[PDB]
Amino acid sequence: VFMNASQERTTGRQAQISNITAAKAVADVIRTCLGPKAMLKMLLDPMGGLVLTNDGHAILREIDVAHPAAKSMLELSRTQDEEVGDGTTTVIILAGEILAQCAPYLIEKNIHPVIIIQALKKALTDALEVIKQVSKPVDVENDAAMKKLIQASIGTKYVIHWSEKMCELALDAVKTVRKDFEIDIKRYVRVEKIPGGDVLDSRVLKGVLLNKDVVHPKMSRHIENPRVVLLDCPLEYKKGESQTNIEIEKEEDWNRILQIEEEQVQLMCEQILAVRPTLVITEKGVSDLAQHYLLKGGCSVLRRVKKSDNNRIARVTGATIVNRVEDLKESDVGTNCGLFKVEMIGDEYFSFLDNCKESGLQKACTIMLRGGSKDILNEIDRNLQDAMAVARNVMLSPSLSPGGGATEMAVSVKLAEKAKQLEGIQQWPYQAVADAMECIPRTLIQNAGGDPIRLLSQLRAKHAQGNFTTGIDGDKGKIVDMVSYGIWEPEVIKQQSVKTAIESACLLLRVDDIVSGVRK
Amino acid sequence: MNFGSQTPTIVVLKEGTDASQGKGQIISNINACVAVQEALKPTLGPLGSDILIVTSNQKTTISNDGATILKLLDVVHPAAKTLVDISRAQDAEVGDGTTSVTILAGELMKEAKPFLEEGISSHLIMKGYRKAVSLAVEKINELAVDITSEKSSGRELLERCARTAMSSKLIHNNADFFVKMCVDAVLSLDRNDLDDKLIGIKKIPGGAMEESLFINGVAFKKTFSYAGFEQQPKKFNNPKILSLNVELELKAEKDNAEVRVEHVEDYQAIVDAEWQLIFEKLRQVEETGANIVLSKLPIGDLATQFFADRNIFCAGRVSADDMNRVIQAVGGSIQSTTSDIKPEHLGTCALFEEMQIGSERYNLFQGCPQAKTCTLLLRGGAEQVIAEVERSLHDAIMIVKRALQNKLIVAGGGATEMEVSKCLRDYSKTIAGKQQMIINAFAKALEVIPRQLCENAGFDAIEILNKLRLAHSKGEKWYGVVFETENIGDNFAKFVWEPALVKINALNSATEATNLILSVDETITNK
Amino acid sequence: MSQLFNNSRSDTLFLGGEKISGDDIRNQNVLATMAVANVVKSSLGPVGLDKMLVDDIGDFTVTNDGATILSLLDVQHPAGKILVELAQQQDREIGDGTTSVVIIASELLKRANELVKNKIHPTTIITGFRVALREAIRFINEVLSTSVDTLGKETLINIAKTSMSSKIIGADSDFFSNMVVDALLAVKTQNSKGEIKYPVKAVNVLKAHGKSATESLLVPGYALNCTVASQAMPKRIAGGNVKIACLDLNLQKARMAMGVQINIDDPEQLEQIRKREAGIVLERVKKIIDAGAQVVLTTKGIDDLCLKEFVEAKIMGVRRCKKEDLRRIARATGATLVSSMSNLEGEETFESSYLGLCDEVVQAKFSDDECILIKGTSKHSSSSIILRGANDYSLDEMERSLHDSLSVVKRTLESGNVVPGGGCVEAALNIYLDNFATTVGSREQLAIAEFAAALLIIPKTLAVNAAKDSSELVAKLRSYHAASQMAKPEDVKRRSYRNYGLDLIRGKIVDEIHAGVLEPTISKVKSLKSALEACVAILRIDTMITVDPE
Amino acid sequence: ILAGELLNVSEKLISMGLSAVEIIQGYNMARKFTLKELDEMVVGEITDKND
Repeated sequence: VFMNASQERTTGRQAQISNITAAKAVADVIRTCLGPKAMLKMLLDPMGGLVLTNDGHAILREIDVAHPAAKSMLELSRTQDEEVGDGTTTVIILAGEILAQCAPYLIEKNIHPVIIIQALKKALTDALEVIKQVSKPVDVENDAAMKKLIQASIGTKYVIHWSEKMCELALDAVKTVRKDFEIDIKRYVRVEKIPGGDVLDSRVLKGVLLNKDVVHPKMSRHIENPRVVLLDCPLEYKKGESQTNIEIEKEEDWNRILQIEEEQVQLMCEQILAVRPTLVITEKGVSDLAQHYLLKGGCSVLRRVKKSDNNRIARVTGATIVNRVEDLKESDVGTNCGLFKVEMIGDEYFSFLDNCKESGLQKACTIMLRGGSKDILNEIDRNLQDAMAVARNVMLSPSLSPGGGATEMAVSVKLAEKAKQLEGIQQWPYQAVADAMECIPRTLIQNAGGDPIRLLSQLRAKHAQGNFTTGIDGDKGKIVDMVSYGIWEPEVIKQQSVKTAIESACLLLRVDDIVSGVRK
Repeated sequence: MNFGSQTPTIVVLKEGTDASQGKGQIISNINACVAVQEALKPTLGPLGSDILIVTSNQKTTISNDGATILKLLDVVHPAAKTLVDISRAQDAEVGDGTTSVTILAGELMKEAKPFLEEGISSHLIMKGYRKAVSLAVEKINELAVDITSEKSSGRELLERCARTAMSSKLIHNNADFFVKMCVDAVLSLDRNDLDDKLIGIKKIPGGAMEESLFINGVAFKKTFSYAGFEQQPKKFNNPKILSLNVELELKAEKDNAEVRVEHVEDYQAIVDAEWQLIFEKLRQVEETGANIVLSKLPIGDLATQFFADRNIFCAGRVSADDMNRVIQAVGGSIQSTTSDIKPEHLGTCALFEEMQIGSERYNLFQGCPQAKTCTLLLRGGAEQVIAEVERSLHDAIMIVKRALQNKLIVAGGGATEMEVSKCLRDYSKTIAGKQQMIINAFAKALEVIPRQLCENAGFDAIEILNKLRLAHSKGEKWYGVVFETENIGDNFAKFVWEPALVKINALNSATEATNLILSVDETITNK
Repeated sequence: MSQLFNNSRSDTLFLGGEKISGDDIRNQNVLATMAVANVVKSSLGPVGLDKMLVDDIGDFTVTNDGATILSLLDVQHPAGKILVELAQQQDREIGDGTTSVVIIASELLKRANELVKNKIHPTTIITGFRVALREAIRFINEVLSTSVDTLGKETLINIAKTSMSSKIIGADSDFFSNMVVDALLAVKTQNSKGEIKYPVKAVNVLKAHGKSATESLLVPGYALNCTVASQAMPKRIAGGNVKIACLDLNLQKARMAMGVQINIDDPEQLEQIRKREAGIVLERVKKIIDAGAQVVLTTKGIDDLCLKEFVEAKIMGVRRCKKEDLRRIARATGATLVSSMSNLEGEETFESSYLGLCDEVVQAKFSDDECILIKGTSKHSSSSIILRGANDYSLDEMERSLHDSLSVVKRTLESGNVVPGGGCVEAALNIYLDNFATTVGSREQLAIAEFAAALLIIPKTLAVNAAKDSSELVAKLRSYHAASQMAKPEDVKRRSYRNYGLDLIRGKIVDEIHAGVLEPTISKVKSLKSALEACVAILRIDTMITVDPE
Repeated sequence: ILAGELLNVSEKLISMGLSAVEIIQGYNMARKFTLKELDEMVVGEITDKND
């Protein structure tokens, strides 16, 4: 034997065929996950939980697929999520069909892959210009226009029944995080969920929702104007970096050691009372001795807080995190807090911090959600992340692309016209791209129960004469225009679907041989 | 809709079937033929070395030629079986150069290795070999000179051709006495009908090789020698040889015959009746005057007891292949009916003597000028030397066997392969195409036979080939390597000659064996 | 090609594995050579295709570089490790010709092994290779072409596109050509009293998957990958002359030296000693904030104790980063890297000369990753390249694709003489060595003639991966190069040929000057020298001895 | 070879939503037209079958 090698080596054309067949099976599972009528997929993790969703991102993430080429399709799920967050299912279905539809050849024609790759680069450039021409800009300051835009990703989810309520939650969440260009991030958006309740009763409340009850019974649970001060240091006695190792010669010295520990903590409490804060938040644990001197002055003590929540509290009340108690000043004390209350729920306590709402740092807010169970909460949270991500594209890119499969079909018509004018050796790889673009609107027909032969035939004919907004209706499975359909999708979602799918197909076409289990 | 649980995919081919396609499969098929060729490379040439092979039965067999070497080992890989078929086809048709055919068939695959690594598919490579093999055969017929043009003797023609096949064997030093045997063996056979079963050699353990003898008679050895033996004289003057296909026995191989006798007096008659039936056939043999009785089937005791008083020798249980060899030299043919035996069916000879060699007694027919058959009794220290000399004389008789049918003088010892290769290079210069590199590689592949001649001799093969191409520039023929004088020169003055069927069949078998494997790009093996 | 194994002799005994001698060793050396050779044959040339390797944990690696492929293959054969370490030596020194040196050295072993059976001695075979190599280098100096009458950077742009071929960036090589040339010219420095040298890896490679590869932005300055310590710090610095502080001193609560044991007889001293532990660190950060430093770089993590003053002073905090990355930041901005803060006097102080200067310091978020973009450096210019792709596995290939392009351009500006690529030199060295050795002849003529045909494996392999006819292209390369070797340097015509050929895209013979494919002369030299030592070391081995491990 | 390619060209037909019921009727009507056009293309009609 030699090294680590051989076993069964797959060489020749069958190595590329195995890469096309394996990658095609990835899009066949979520093939029914596209469209408003899309079904659901239940996943079983080794940890013992349950994941039920129609989003191809969460489906392909938990599923363990062992194969050199098929794993490359799994990585494309996080490409659409992390960059945008909407269209993860469309990219996998498109990239899965491109590899099969754009390169069936080399089984028959024996065309070299790089020759096909050179045609895919020119097809990607022309596909972007077609999308830019069919995209009509929309005003970002219109509240009525943003509601119908958020419902685009909602129409394919289960929250479409609440879509009238859901657009109210997504619009106020993105507008609050938006800072004046207009760069926002979801790290400050809270995913915290409330088990049980009515979905209509769920609302976005400014501030941070804490799960911890007040420490002492005499702590006021109702405050008109709370004043919040953040402390990273614990209120307990700090032992120090080096051991003290006090040598006690006389019996009076040992009692002074325990007496200073009470006075040393008291010294840190007197410096806090200078700004007389109504609510004191400590990142680490707190001693039961320090809470008394804080209660006498009106301060409130809370349980230890994680570092993630300390950043959101500082944004709501405008407070500045102060580690050193001696350096605490009135300038870093948070103000303009609307209400402080605690409501009783059987699972855990909940503490509410309301903002007075009236440029500066971006405000933070939490999204309260009332579901029917624990798993329903995780499904709507994934629906909100997909719906709120749509509002981020229109603000940075005011351009608005056609939805409902009209973007992919509009490109397929333009590629077929330029395929005969190009001629050359690249005409076959260039024309084959139009066949892979029409598979996405074809999926909408298969899920609706219509005839894709007669509908797609009239769709291409009415696309040239009628308008570029003609598309497939999800519910009725008929031929309608996106102008009267009332729902549109941003261009960033369509651009990421075309670019990621084509750039990933060129990677699998360059594979020659496959060797497994070389070493670790 | 599914039956239950999960359904795994069904593999097209049966589980355990090895199947691989592409250019990597042909390279694996060529390397299988080259690995087999590596064992037969040092065997080529008069200085070649023998190969010792032990099978799974621990049966020792030593053979220099590549025909028997490939028969001992069990070949598995399919492409390696192609070199075995050309070795057995060359052995049965001619029998000479069975090793050189494998060397040429494997060298063509070796020269095709750099062509397959290029963009040239194997279909265009076979076209160059099929075109070059047609011109190479026509060159041999043009270099053949008729022996009757010089009006030489026919006996000396077969002697020089027989000494060529004696090379690379153990006979090369002893060829003085041994060549004078096989040459006289083919002259006894009819020129119209030549048979390899009549020249069959018996294996006699012990003795010396130079102590062998050649007599136009035959030897049927012995089996039992029933009661009455060793009294009869083993030396006859002019005996009458008689052969019988009928078995002489008393109720032995005959089917069971139920005998029912209802009388006591009639029972005495049937007892003496069997004595009269057996002695009736024995009495009819004495009336013919036959001094030698032979039979294929065993001989009864009462038979030999009857001929014991008459000195007539009788030996049964002789194989059918030996009896068919006896009936040719004895004139008339076996009569299985004792009453139908006629005087003209009996044989004769000038002298008959039975002598014992190697603790075994053999009846030797002597003094038969009209005998059309022959026998060969070989001896030796080892029992493997006997099997080697027997196969050495077997391929040597095939030289003078094929020479009587067609008489053609063809050069040997690397002289023919170098002359044909240069004629192909001059023809390849006018091709101006893909076949130009293939014919030049085909002509270079024919040089492999002179390679092992110099490599096994200790001299460098680079300097010899350089002297050849400079010498072959001017018109020359029979020019080749000479081992005795250590200098390369004309082989026509060396008198070493070879038949034309060796070189013609070697080129056609090597091309046929090469184009067969190169045309297979995928190998499928089930089970 | 080895069958029946070998018969173990009882008269010859050695501890460990058996000893194999004779032609079986050289047959296994070529067999082990062709094993690693066939892997890089399909990956060579723009029409070539790379291979995939599984790490057994589910992760794979897709790269066209022959060095990484052979590095991931652990060869148990003793002579097989030479070709593996040959690829790691090729990209480390020259940085190009990694796939070619493996294929050239493989053909040298295949042809020489066939010559050993010809009875010519290996040292005579080695002598034939070294004498032919000495004259081959002299022919390389004759075909050198100095760049002249060229417009702008087109000389370096066309050469950089050659290394970009055969890799995923080859289709985008038109856009990536201007990014690589401008990257090495910004890091241009001076050393050896006037000699121009360039740093290796100085250009930062950031991996953010999204949008398209053609939209990758070239930052006019260095970029560092790190996350901000406190999210309350500003991510954008407005105004020019931004001061950057490069420091190796972390700000944290620290324990006193282990050789010190604190023993106190009074409880009253516990307040001042515990407070002074944090107060010693305050003296170092206080003088830095008063200097007006906008950005403070730190090699080690910083606790939240000292991050409070950075928020009030609007100073951006930094945590653990690569040590080699902070060196080029201080050199570009003018700052001086301080391993330990001290002055010649026994008193601590901070000088304004340790602060850098630039136009602005901004933190841009690419996908979910955040990185700092430093643009408009003062003292020395810098550059960075952010690679974008569909998945992280394509970005791993683009990194080695970009690193190989930086090594080719680096060797281009060191020697102005360049040679045409695309199998032009390998076809020219064949005919030059055919007329060679004809005067000496004798025995060495055969060993030298095989060395000329050994270089033909490179142009013939390129035509196989293109699914075209190789014999048609090889016959043309031998037609133009052969007749022009005897040309006399007047009446022109003649040598105007033989300078071009073997175009894999169109399958026709076209001029490489108008095509743009070129290769530095440094990549051609030292490639045959390293391939020769790999061939000489393996060919000289008659017997391999393996000892069983204890 | 012909029967294998008829299944390969049907890869696009089924992908477009064409049921296998109408596919059978497509090859049956095309096979009848193929056999009828083969007679007019024969220039090699020979009555000998002897020499």
